[PDB]
Amino acid sequence: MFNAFESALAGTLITLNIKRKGGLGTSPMDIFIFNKEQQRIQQQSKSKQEKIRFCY
Amino acid sequence: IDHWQVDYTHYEDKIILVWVETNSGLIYAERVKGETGQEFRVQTMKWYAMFAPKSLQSDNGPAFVAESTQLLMKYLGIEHTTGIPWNPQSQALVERTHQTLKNTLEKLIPMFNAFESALAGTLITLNIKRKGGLGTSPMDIFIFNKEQQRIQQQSKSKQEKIRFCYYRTRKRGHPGEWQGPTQVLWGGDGAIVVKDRGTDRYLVIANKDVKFIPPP
Amino acid sequence: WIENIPLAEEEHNKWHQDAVSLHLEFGIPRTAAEDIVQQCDVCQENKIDHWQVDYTHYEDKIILVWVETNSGLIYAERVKGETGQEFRVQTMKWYAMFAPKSLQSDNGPAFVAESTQLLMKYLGIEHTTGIPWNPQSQALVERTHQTLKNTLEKLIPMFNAFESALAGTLITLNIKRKGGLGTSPMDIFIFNKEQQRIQQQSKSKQEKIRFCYYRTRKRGHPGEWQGPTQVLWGGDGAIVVKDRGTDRYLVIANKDVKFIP
Amino acid sequence: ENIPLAEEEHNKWHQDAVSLHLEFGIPRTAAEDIVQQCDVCQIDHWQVDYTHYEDKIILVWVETNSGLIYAERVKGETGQEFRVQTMKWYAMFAPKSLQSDNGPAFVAESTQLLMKYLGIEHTTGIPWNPQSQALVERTHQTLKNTLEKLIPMFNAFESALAGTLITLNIKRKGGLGTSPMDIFIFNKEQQRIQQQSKSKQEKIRFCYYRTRKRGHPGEWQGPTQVLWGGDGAIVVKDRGTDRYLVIANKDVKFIP
Amino acid sequence: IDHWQVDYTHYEDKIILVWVETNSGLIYAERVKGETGQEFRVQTMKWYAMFAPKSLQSDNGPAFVAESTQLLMKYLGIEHTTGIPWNPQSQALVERTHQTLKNTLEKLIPMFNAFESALAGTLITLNIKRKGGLGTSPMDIFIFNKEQQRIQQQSKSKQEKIRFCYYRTRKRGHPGEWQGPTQVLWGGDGAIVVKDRGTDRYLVIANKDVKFIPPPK
Amino acid sequence: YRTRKRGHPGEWQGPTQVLWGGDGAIVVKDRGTDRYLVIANKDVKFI
DNA sequence: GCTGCGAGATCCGCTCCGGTG
DNA sequence: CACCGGAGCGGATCTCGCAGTCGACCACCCTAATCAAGTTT
DNA sequence: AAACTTGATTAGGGTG
DNA sequence: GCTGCGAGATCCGCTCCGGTG
Repeated sequence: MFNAFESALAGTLITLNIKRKGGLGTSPMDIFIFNKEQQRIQQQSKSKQEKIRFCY
Repeated sequence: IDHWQVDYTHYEDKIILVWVETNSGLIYAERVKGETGQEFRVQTMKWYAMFAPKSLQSDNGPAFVAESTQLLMKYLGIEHTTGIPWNPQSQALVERTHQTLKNTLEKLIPMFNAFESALAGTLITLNIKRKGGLGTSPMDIFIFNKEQQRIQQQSKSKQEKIRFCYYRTRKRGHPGEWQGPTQVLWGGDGAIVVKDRGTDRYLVIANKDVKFIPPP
Repeated sequence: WIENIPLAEEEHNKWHQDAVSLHLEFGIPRTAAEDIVQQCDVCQENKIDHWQVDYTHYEDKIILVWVETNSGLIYAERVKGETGQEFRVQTMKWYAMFAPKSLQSDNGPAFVAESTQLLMKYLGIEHTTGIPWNPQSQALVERTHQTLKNTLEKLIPMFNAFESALAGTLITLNIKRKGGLGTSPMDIFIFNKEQQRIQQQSKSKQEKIRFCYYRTRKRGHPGEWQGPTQVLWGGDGAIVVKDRGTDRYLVIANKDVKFIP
Repeated sequence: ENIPLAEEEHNKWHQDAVSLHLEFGIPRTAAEDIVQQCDVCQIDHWQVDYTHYEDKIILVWVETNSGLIYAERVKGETGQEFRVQTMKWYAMFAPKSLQSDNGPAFVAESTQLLMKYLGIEHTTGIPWNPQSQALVERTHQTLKNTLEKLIPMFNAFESALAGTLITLNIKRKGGLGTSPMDIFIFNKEQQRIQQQSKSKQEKIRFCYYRTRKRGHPGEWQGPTQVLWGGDGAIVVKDRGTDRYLVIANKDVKFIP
Repeated sequence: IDHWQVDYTHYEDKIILVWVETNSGLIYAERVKGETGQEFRVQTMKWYAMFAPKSLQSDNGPAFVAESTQLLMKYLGIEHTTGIPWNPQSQALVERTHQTLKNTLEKLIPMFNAFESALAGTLITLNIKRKGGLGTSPMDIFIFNKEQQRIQQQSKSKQEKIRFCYYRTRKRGHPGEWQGPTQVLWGGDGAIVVKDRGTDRYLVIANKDVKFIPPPK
Repeated sequence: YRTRKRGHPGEWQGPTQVLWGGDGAIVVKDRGTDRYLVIANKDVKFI
């Protein structure tokens, strides 16, 4: 479909990093990027204020 | 936090609109030509630009209970409580804040050509140079509180998600085929928690075997 | 944040950012970061609470526009004239609102008026008058005034009082207006000051200079004492010091320090 | 839905679709649709330039909004090289839209066609917008300045290129410790979410609508368009108020 | 304990390698042919035979800071601390050690044929015959310190319960927050013993700024 | 035992009880303040 | 008119017997 | 007297061999030995 | 008369 | 100082809707 093997490489790349979507109909790209949002330090660091108890 | 109170005060024939924060005790003041509604509309616009109020107390005086004042507190979106201020916890701080206000005005005003420079001086002394407890000043308390608000906000916004991975836990031996979807109860370093649906059983799950997901 | 600091200069000598990005990433005190930039020749080879104030005429109303150089946070108030003394009043009140460290401005009269400079001294501010040469700040400030007059032009019909609508643009731009993940320049500033506080309670011991002798360990084997050098950032159980050899901040546990009183 | 309440606010104060998204947590394509539709004020959106550094033709990409960037070193500014470049460029992203200028490889028909194969907005024209153009210039100047720092540190040029890229994309930060990458990731989050939640579902539909007075159903009103169909609700402009409204689907009659 | 300090000293063209125990005040010394690393390695092998060092101070001199001297300290598993001598706590002891030493040498060296005999004499006077307090010698203080460092003393402590505590710190009387919780390191009277997590420092806490934490039930 | 001020030695103090030994330093009561202290092993003389 | 099954080592569950407050 | 632990047996699970029997070639990274030229005693 | 020392360039072994 | 899960065809366990003695 392409002039370029490597544009076709782009095409495969595109598709499976995106266009392949499954389960809930989501790419990997969804999940990476989502998790980068969930990999955030600040909300992640903000939670320190919440109480600790110990326990036995 | 960001709960304030207004009172008009007269320091030597100069009307001074006295904004008083209830928790931090950080104060604001500006010289006033008259106690009319419209002038207070300008002052609480500028003030709402400088301070980011949630909420307010005051007396029932005309400017506050004035219609377009109230409408403007809604248009700016503040909770405005007019009424006979009844609260000793507030009115003690309001009263002493006025007392120390005219106290330190009477200190600094000789030192300054303009009086607004002087009252600005008093704002500096109380907001900033005044230090108590372990040595924090009011503006430090206030800035800390404003920050604490947004801390609550972001912390919520990550609480809101409730993500679910797929995992591979136990079942006979070694590593099984993928499992779940079950939500992230808790994040670890290199692991998390889940529930095991079949056994209803929470599990300590190393991220070696965890795939992370939006439930939707 | 002893550990972060050497590591942060180490990142910077590599990657050459703002002192900002290091402060924010590495969670250090920022003025160490600013020191790294000043101690990074490269970012000195290529070049908080710092402001610039420019009078601006909108509709024959002199508007004294303070522009914070980092956050993009801004103040302004209608001023009667460009007089020195009225500006002295405005910077006294405004210095009561903010905690400005430093300032830029042009050579216009009120700024170069002598008692204004004596007053910026009286409050302990670094005031720099000069033809502002920096596109970093001047793009921000030019853009600031364009957006200012444009948004005034939006808001002033909605309010009787032009002062109320001036407060309007202050509201929309410093509060309502945001960026990125929700950054209003106000909240940026609030962060800057709150993070200035916690260093600031460390700063009281820092402003007084200490020197120390210091050493490091190899497989735990302590090397000889090194220094005398300044005690750069006091930590809990340690400090920071610079290696005179590598030109690098370094953590030294208090056991491996002798403070020089 | 926050989207019509945000609209109620923008009709008052008239902020940036940036700050409407940010304030209200609405979509930015929603927020952009507001600012486009608000007569007072009347993403995935980029720009390219070629440029030479040390006789190295280097493709550029600069996002218009997060500001975040991509580039690649290039042999020549010709169409086909670029065509593969934008294949991959597209491939690293989910680009909606673009600006560029009228240059040949940009305006090139197979390349433009190729946008249409991608189904994407291409705009060539003398780029007029100082919003963009300053940022573009800052990018080039900052960038080659950062090369001038970094490239001696590298065996490879394009390694060093990756270095400058990292600096600007990532290691540099602004705001709260926001590199443009932080920004972009956040943008794509709620934008892909609104996009998936809204765009593919249904388009160009009208309805009759009512509002409840103490729960008492109003008359059936409109016909007007369904602007954003929600989960259990929609978004509609009441024509008289010039204001958008959340309407529950039970108070909707969808006009086929 | 077993924290020692060395300084070479010349007494009448005789190098004397003077070991100084930083607590008991006990010493070892010997006439030395040279300040060389190698001779010192031999001296500290003999001395590690006559004593059981954990740890050491000395100056930065060539013998000490020498590589194989350091490797010898580690070969014996001793903590070797080299430095610009900066302490008046121990350098008081070492200063009056060498002053008193040369004093006593100057007393005894006529009384014996050999300077090694008389030097040993000085060691006898100052380690053994020198007595203080209730009449304890510094050598007695050393043996006592060594005798009390026993791991059967570790055993009893291992047998015991531990209880835990929150704690806070007063600044100008302004109490800090409750912290930790932490072990009670030791029960005191009106206080206890704990460590700071943050500064990694043994601290005393007044029992009011202690909250004794309840055990399980 | 004895204490430091800017590193500079105080005089020897006590005798006071040997109460809790730690690693590198111990516990005594300050009889002066009726409060316990901690003293580097090099800063102690046991009896 | 032709088609993948069995051997090796783990892992969990069920049954019988014994110990604990 | 119910719950838990130890030893033995049964059911379930993951990987690989029988498909003949195994070895050359290209390219990159890491480790090691010798000639021409230059020093001394 | 003897020795001792250094820069490049080829022989083996482990990964695609 | 490290670990076989993933793409590709088939099929049973269920529900929602329609027809009718």
